[PDB]
Amino acid sequence: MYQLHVRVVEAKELPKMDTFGKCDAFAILQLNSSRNIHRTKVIEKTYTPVWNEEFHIPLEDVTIDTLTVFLKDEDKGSSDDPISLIKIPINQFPLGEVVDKWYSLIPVKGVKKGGQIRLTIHIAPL
Repeated sequence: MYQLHVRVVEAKELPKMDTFGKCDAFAILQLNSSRNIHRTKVIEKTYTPVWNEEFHIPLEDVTIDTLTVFLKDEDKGSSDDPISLIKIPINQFPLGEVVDKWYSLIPVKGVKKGGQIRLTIHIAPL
């Protein structure tokens, strides 16, 4: 069994999600379609949030598992609007190696750009 170490470092080139603001972005990490998800804090009113938050996620299968990274906007009412997401195959990470990379997110319908998110990932024995 293995564990996924994911640092949600920062994002840039986010879309404007507020008429008079910028973006109030947070990230959500989901492995496969697991009920267990992980979430960053919101960074208010910025296009270049830095969270620098590390997460540990138990893995089921280092070859077929997927990490979905969602970017969402903290809106002012009862709900948060989706921004974008990317689905990252875990098989692209060689065991033990640290990979620090930017990822282009795919925007949802009606959002003009998805942004880029920087993640540092390594697979480690439990």
